[PDB]
Amino acid sequence: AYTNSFTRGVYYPDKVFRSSVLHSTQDLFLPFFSNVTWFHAIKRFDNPVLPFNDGVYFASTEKSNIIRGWIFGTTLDSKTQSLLIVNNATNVVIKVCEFQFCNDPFLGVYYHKNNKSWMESEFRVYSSANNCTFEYVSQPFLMDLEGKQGNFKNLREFVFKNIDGYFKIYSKHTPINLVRDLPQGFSALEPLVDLPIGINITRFQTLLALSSSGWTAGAAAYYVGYLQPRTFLLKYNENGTITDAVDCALDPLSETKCT
Amino acid sequence: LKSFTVEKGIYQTSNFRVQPTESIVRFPNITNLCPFGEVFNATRFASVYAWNRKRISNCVADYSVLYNSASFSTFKCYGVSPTKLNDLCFTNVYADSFVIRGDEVRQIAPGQTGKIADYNYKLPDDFTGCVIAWNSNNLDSKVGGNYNYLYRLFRKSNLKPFERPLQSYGFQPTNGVGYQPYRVVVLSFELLHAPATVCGPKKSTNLVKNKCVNFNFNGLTGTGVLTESNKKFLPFQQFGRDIADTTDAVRDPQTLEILDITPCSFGGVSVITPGTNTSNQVAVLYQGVNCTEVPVAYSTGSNVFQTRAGCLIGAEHVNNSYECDIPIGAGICASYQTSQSIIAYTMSLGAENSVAYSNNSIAIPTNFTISVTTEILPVSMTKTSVDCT
Amino acid sequence: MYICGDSTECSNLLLQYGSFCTQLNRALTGIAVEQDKNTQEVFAQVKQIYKTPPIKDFGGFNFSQILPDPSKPSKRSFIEDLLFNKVTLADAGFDIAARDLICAQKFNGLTVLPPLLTDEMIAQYTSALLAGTITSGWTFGAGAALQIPFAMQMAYRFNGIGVTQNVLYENQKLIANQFNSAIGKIQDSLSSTASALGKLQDVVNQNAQALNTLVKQLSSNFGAISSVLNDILSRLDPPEAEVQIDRLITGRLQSLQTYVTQQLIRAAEIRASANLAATKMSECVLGQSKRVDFCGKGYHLMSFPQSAPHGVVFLHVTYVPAQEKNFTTAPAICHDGKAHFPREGVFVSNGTHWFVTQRNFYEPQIITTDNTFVSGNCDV
Amino acid sequence: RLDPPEAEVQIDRLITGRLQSLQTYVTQQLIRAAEIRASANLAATKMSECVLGQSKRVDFCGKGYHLMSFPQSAPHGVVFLHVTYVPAQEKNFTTAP
Amino acid sequence: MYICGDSTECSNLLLQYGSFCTQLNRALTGIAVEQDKNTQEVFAQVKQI
Ligand SMILES: *[C@@H]1O[C@H](CO)[C@@H](O[C@@H]2O[C@H](CO)[C@@H](O[C@@H]3O[C@H](CO[C@H]4O[C@H](CO)[C@@H](O)[C@H](O)[C@@H]4O)[C@@H](O)[C@H](O[C@H]4O[C@H](CO)[C@@H](O)[C@H](O)[C@@H]4O)[C@@H]3O)[C@H](O)[C@H]2NC(C)=O)[C@H](O)[C@H]1NC(C)=O
Ligand SMILES: *[C@@H]1O[C@H](CO)[C@@H](O[C@@H]2O[C@H](CO)[C@@H](O[C@@H]3O[C@H](CO)[C@@H](O)[C@H](O[C@H]4O[C@H](CO)[C@@H](O)[C@H](O)[C@@H]4O)[C@@H]3O)[C@H](O)[C@H]2NC(C)=O)[C@H](O)[C@H]1NC(C)=O
Ligand SMILES: *[C@@H]1O[C@H](CO)[C@@H](O[C@@H]2O[C@H](CO)[C@@H](O[C@@H]3O[C@H](CO[C@H]4O[C@H](CO)[C@@H](O)[C@H](O)[C@@H]4O)[C@@H](O)[C@H](O)[C@@H]3O)[C@H](O)[C@H]2NC(C)=O)[C@H](O)[C@H]1NC(C)=O
Ligand SMILES: *[C@@H]1O[C@H](CO[C@@H]2O[C@@H](C)[C@@H](O)[C@@H](O)[C@@H]2O)[C@@H](O[C@@H]2O[C@H](CO)[C@@H](O[C@@H]3O[C@H](CO)[C@@H](O)[C@H](O)[C@@H]3O)[C@H](O)[C@H]2NC(C)=O)[C@H](O)[C@H]1NC(C)=O
Ligand SMILES: *[C@@H]1O[C@H](CO)[C@@H](O[C@@H]2O[C@H](CO)[C@@H](O[C@@H]3O[C@H](CO)[C@@H](O)[C@H](O)[C@@H]3O)[C@H](O)[C@H]2NC(C)=O)[C@H](O)[C@H]1NC(C)=O
Ligand SMILES: *[C@@H]1O[C@H](CO)[C@@H](O[C@@H]2O[C@H](CO)[C@@H](O[C@@H]3O[C@H](CO)[C@@H](O)[C@H](O)[C@@H]3O)[C@H](O)[C@H]2NC(C)=O)[C@H](O)[C@H]1NC(C)=O
Ligand SMILES: *[C@@H]1O[C@H](CO)[C@@H](O[C@@H]2O[C@H](CO)[C@@H](O[C@@H]3O[C@H](CO)[C@@H](O)[C@H](O)[C@@H]3O)[C@H](O)[C@H]2NC(C)=O)[C@H](O)[C@H]1NC(C)=O
Ligand SMILES: *[C@@H]1O[C@H](CO)[C@@H](O[C@@H]2O[C@H](CO)[C@@H](O)[C@H](O)[C@H]2NC(C)=O)[C@H](O)[C@H]1NC(C)=O
Ligand SMILES: *[C@@H]1O[C@H](CO)[C@@H](O[C@@H]2O[C@H](CO)[C@@H](O)[C@H](O)[C@H]2NC(C)=O)[C@H](O)[C@H]1NC(C)=O
Ligand SMILES: *[C@@H]1O[C@H](CO)[C@@H](O[C@@H]2O[C@H](CO)[C@@H](O)[C@H](O)[C@H]2NC(C)=O)[C@H](O)[C@H]1NC(C)=O
Ligand SMILES: *[C@@H]1O[C@H](CO)[C@@H](O[C@@H]2O[C@H](CO)[C@@H](O)[C@H](O)[C@H]2NC(C)=O)[C@H](O)[C@H]1NC(C)=O
Ligand SMILES: *[C@@H]1O[C@H](CO)[C@@H](O)[C@H](O)[C@H]1NC(C)=O
Ligand SMILES: *[C@@H]1O[C@H](CO)[C@@H](O)[C@H](O)[C@H]1NC(C)=O
Ligand SMILES: *[C@@H]1O[C@H](CO)[C@@H](O)[C@H](O)[C@H]1NC(C)=O
Ligand SMILES: *[C@@H]1O[C@H](CO)[C@@H](O)[C@H](O)[C@H]1NC(C)=O
Ligand SMILES: *[C@@H]1O[C@H](CO)[C@@H](O)[C@H](O)[C@H]1NC(C)=O
Ligand SMILES: *[C@@H]1O[C@H](CO)[C@@H](O)[C@H](O)[C@H]1NC(C)=O
Repeated sequence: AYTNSFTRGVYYPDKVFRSSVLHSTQDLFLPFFSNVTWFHAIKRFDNPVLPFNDGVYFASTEKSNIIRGWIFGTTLDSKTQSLLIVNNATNVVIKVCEFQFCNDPFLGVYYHKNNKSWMESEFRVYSSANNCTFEYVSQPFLMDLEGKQGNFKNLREFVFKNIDGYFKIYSKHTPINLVRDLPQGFSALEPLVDLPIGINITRFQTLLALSSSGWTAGAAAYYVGYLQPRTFLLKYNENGTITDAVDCALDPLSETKCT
Repeated sequence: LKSFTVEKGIYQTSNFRVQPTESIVRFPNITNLCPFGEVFNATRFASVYAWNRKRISNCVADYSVLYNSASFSTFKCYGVSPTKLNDLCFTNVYADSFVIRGDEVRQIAPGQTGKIADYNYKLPDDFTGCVIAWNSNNLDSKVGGNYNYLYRLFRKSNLKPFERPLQSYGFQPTNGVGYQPYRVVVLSFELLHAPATVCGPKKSTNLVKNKCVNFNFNGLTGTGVLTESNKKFLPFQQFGRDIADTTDAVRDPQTLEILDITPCSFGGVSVITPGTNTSNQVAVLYQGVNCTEVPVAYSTGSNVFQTRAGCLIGAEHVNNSYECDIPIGAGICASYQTSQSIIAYTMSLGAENSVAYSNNSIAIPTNFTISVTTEILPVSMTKTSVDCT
Repeated sequence: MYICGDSTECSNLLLQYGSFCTQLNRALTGIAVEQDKNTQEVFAQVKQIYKTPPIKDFGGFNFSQILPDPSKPSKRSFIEDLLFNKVTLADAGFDIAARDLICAQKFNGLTVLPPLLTDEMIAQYTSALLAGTITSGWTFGAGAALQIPFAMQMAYRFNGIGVTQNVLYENQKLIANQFNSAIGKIQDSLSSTASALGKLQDVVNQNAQALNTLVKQLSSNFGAISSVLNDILSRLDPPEAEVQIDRLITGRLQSLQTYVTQQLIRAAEIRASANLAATKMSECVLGQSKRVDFCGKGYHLMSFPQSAPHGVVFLHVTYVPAQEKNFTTAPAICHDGKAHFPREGVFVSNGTHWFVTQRNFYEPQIITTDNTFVSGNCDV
Repeated sequence: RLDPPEAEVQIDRLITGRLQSLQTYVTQQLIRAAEIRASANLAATKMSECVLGQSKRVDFCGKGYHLMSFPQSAPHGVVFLHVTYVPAQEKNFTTAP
Repeated sequence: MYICGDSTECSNLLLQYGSFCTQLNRALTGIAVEQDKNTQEVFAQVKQI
């Protein structure tokens, strides 16, 4: 479905502090009120290889890290170095290496569905690490992955960008109140990681950790929006936190505000 | 003024600026160190023709502990220098460690005779990678002789340079110079493969405050006075910019704290003088400057007056009131009066008068005077034609 | 400092151009002296500092809202305080400065010289002018201030606009009430609205924006590899570093010249406005003007000055006719074959009888030989 | 000193500098001429209203009540001798409307 | 448009010069507005035809 965002996709364009300033920036941003694709995080496995057109806005309402990690590259077949963000409870395993990719790389666990237990039929998430050039492992932290159905409080908004051989990951954890499609709200994304990989990313792919007779499809989804070079007017409050933004080419009123 | 006689008035002169007292450089501590210790302390290197290759990247290629150490015997950089190694950045460095007969060290030289050179490891004419070569006689010498380092490199099939003599009897402690085994490690680095990620260690200096200094924070160079700031940066933010897009706050990399940056005090210098034949005495005004900073750059003073327009030197502060003679600013004027000296005062707007106003009282003149006054008005200025060509 | 902040090489390169800095500094100094002269000419028009008497028995007229208030630390009137509060700066203090002028402009060799006359002295001038007016009419502008009752002064003004003084002396209470109500309305309007001081606010905003643009121009490459002189010097060697620094020098010199030219034109505009303000002060506050629409709409009676940040405010008091009748009128009158013309007035008739009345206020009177003069005969 | 092909760079630098100097001079002269034209218009108005007649405008034709003005030529300007009437000795009484 | 009429490369090069174009546009707009202001001041003096 062609869902429409409202004001999401705003991230701090740099590491400069500004107080009560209406700064204007010309940078890769997600246009306001643009269609973003909505997928089913599930016989029916939604896990295609989507293009990486100079940036991606990845959002999801999953819990307990249903979507483990991502794949970035141009070939994604170990012939050229590919960047891997496979991540689970412990921590990320950021690994830019020519890792062999199976055509069906998902854990595939039917856990706590019919007889309340965690089982593992296959472990084909990793095929082989034929060669590598650089790897990095972060500290074994522990996010709030505990089972709490309740109402979703994890909108894992992410922005992936790669410019000048630098791969920048912006992200922010925004708790939400409505389990329906993306609720309206404003929240800027802080810088999370910067990597001097200098690799070359034309396609990307997500990684999932989840026979077909009477299968109860899981409840989860992820949105994939695309960045574009645009001019924005960012409002910094007295504390240096971006409180509001204006898209300088959305409509004539926004253009006047920017001017 | 390009004149030997200066008319009465106040004249601009050379600007005054507080020169920085010292230079302060701050950088994050050097934690990511390359595994040079492991590379040069390995128990045993690989074969000459099967030299091991270890990729070193994302670290600081510090050489203080390497060069200052006396353990090494021979070390020459044919493309770089240790002095400029510290302030040079590289993309990736590969360490190639192998043990060779002391004689083969000569063959290691680039473009040198001997087919063993290109059979094991050829050095091209443009190899800037540094080479470490240090004696390891005891380590690589066996009681009966280490025959593993065989030197039969005369294979019938020819091996081209960078395609990808059995004169040794035994490595023994009694072997003479040129025959003892030598540990050779090669620091071979490449460029134009990824953003630079290896760089030499960067020194840091102590932190100073409330002094005009030349600060260098993470490559941000500026001059100013660093002060403790009550601002609150976000964890990821480093700098602080004002509305005019100028740096005004900075976060110290070593200690996470916010320091305000204030430009070093500066301002024009004006000389208040009466006419040259009235007197040769003068006073100096430092426009928009504290009177406590002036002697930094008449230093003694003995007559200082902190006015809203700046510190005034050489003028006595009198606290009567007269008509303005030489304007200074903020209602302060200077004049030459009785011995004679320059006096600074708050100018009087005029004699105070209280009209005897009433109900039913009127004032009527009795005897006029005829007054003639002169008014001058420019009407034109000299014509001027300029031949552009 | 602005072009080559802390760079010996850049300073040496600028020495090639040479005297441009001297020219720009001369222009700016001339502008500053012109500003001081403008303020002096506008306000310093009293040879003595007159002060109102302790007893404010001005024939029933109220001037409390415009006279100084000794209680406040700044001896400004109520309306002066209102104007000062209404006008607000944009960047920072020029002012209430107690230290360095406190602007980012300081970072790049930009300074603001304080005005020669402080707001206290400007308020003193305004108070002197107003007291002289309300206590001596227009005489203080021509010579020694001669006191006169305010009712008599207003009668003189009424005679000036062509209305007989008996009108004032018989409607004094009504006129005083109307003046007080108008002053109160002025105060309320100034307190409520915010666009009244658009001219002064625009002047301040223009100055602030010009300085902000001048400072922002330091971040442009102008074709150089970088906008940071230290970065250029560190990253390049003498020759190409000099080339890039020359590019930056040219760009910043052009920016400075543009700013100075804009300032010169703006100073010309402000000088024209200040000359107009000085003329208005002299011709309205210090006297009564017959020029139409000069000292406000209607027949001018008197004006009161009130200082405002970087400008002046005139409270023009004017007389406006209110309720008109028609009457039938004739140019002259025939009595005994002789034509009688009004001395000062016009002949009118309510429908049955003829009277002669002044031309600005219906005061019918019997046509007598005193009100008219004879000239010629009837048939002409 | 230099050959045609390389002297052009130096000639271009000199031309740019001197052209900028000329432009600055002409702009300054234009502004100064505007100021002088304003002053000349004021002088013409003063002549017409003070010499050719008696002015009721206050402080226009000198301080005090204007009587008459006399013009005098001066280098690149004019000088007005404003003759004015100034009451001097005030003897003051009790008044009634 | 005047300097770099329909040329992306020239426009990008011109962007390096700062706010010169903005200043010129502001000056011309101010002149244009004050023309109408002058006409209004000279003529529209009576608000009753
Ligand atoms: C235009 O203006 C003229 C004014 O002359 C009007 O003419 C009339 O004039 C007489 C006085 O000359 C006015 O009425 C007179 O009143 C006397 C007593 O009445 C009192 O109340 C009236 C109210 O207005 C007062 O004006 C007046 O002074 C008194 O206080 C009477 O005694 C008068 O008698 C008349 O005749 C005798 C004998 O001839 C004379 O001796 C008197 O002087 C007087 O002329 C007289 O009645 C009268 O009010 C006036 N008329 C009006 C409408 O006001 C014109 O009438 C007027 N025309 C129009 C269209 O408005
Ligand atoms: C000539 O013009 C003047 C000014 O317009 C005019 O003076 C006043 O006109 C009003 C209305 O005709 C007269 O009536 C009074 O007005 C005042 C307010 O101005 C009121 O306070 C008076 O009190 C009554 O009305 C009030 C209404 O608010 C009530 O609150 C109060 O309780 C009373 O009922 C009354 O209305 C006013 O007297 C004159 N004042 C003067 C002349 O001083 C004048 O009438 C016009 N005509 C002439 C001079 O012929
Ligand atoms: C002349 O004009 C002045 C301004 O209109 C008058 O001064 C004050 O103006 C305000 C607003 O119109 C009046 O309304 C309020 O009054 C209360 C309390 O009354 C005060 O004033 C009365 C006299 O009017 C006085 O007797 C009391 O003791 C109070 O001092 C105030 O709290 C408000 O702030 C506001 O002022 C005032 O009443 C009025 N008077 C004073 C003293 O402020 C002034 O009255 C007019 N008359 C004269 C001779 O100047
Ligand atoms: C007006 O004449 C007065 C003096 O004469 C008196 O006041 C006139 C207004 C008329 O009403 C005359 O009939 C009457 O006799 C002069 O003004 C007065 O002068 C002094 C200041 O010079 C005022 O204060 C006095 O100052 C002297 C000198 O210091 C003291 O010794 C006194 O004790 C007193 O404080 C005085 O109040 C003032 N008014 C009166 C009634 O005296 C004035 O010079 C003259 N001319 C004008 C234009 O007003
Ligand atoms: C961010 O901006 C806000 C305002 O825009 C700043 O105001 C401060 O916000 C905090 C919120 O916690 C206030 O906390 C106070 O806590 C005490 C108890 O400790 C409580 O009793 C008060 O009622 C209040 O909630 C704080 O008072 C408030 N004011 C100030 C001067 O701080 C906030 O400081 C800014 N944060 C940063 C890091 O700049
Ligand atoms: C680089 O390492 C140095 C270590 O000195 C850091 O400088 C700071 O200096 C203090 C010494 O006083 C270090 O110990 C500290 O002592 C104070 C006082 O007892 C104590 O309150 C602190 O908790 C701390 O133990 C301090 O560790 C050190 N600060 C940091 C962040 O390391 C310097 O800041 C470091 N710079 C980096 C890591 O970028
Ligand atoms: C009205 O005011 C004028 C002043 O502007 C008076 O002018 C008078 O001019 C004559 C001639 O110069 C003066 O006479 C002189 O008197 C001195 C006194 O010592 C004497 O020494 C001289 O030889 C000569 O005679 C006269 O003083 C002067 N009067 C005044 C008051 O200054 C004019 O007299 C005044 N007339 C009236 C009625 O006030
Ligand atoms: C979740 O990720 C962590 C690391 O982020 C995993 O830890 C692994 O530890 C071994 C060495 O002990 C490394 O070789 C691996 O690269 C790490 N990553 C993976 C995917 O194994 C951890 O095993 C992962 N899963 C769990 C249950 O801990
Ligand atoms: C690894 O090699 C280094 C030699 O550089 C040893 O560390 C020290 O290096 C400095 C050079 O500045 C010498 O002054 C010290 O004597 C060295 N320490 C020693 C010999 O103990 C380091 O010890 C070696 N590690 C090993 C052999 O395990
Ligand atoms: C101003 O005019 C006169 C002069 O003061 C005043 O008339 C008398 O003045 C004395 C003292 O000021 C009072 O005690 C009397 O009451 C006044 N006589 C009266 C009212 O008849 C007058 O009060 C003041 N105001 C005016 C005349 O309107
Ligand atoms: C020049 O420096 C002195 C420092 O003493 C300023 O005087 C005050 O100093 C105290 C601290 O001892 C501060 O708390 C005050 O804020 C200072 N007053 C200020 C900043 O106005 C002195 O004022 C300074 N003078 C100028 C012209 O800057
Ligand atoms: C996305 O496309 C669908 C169908 O054309 C439409 O409903 C929707 O308006 C589009 N989203 C936006 C932001 O225009
Ligand atoms: C019973 O156990 C596992 C969970 O451990 C579950 O995935 C499975 O679906 C259940 N059995 C069947 C036939 O589904
Ligand atoms: C990198 O990957 C493949 C793995 O088989 C192989 O070419 C070799 O191990 C490596 N080649 C390089 C770094 O050129
Ligand atoms: C993309 O990958 C690498 C650099 O990261 C580059 O060498 C390669 O040529 C690129 N391939 C393209 C642009 O087709
Ligand atoms: C210089 O000489 C003149 C003539 O004596 C004298 O009036 C004056 O005191 C002196 N002027 C100055 C400005 O010193
Ligand atoms: C004017 O008043 C004071 C009072 O002591 C006097 O000493 C001095 O001359 C003036 N004040 C100063 C700082 O000179």
